[PDB]
Amino acid sequence: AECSVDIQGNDQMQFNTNAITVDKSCKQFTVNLSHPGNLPKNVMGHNFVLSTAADMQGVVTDGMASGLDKDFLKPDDSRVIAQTKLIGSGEKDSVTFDVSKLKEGEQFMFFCTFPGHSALMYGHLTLK
Ligand SMILES: [Cu+2]
Repeated sequence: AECSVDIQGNDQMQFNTNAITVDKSCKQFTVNLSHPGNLPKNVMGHNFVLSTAADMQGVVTDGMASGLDKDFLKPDDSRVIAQTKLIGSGEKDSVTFDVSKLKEGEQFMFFCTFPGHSALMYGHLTLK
């Protein structure tokens, strides 16, 4: 766990954390998502989605439009820096992405795009 983090989305519509810190010195970064709840993907599905803070509202809105079968994410959305699959209870999914896509002057935000969830399920990711 030098260039990774483990993150859980649960039945209470929260991520375990609201802040991720990525070490400047990292080549790649991995986010390992799991769902320690009991609810299935339709009731309480979570993904881990990374964009700039300005792109977050568009990513969420177009995601909802996109529907459950597409993991509530617009296909091929260039705003998304990193994404997992949408997961339900007992599932897990990781994503690895290049630190270079963390462009030097940006503010970054992570969030779930399952409808409604981003009200609580969001945080900041900072390259440090
Ligand atoms: Cu969620």
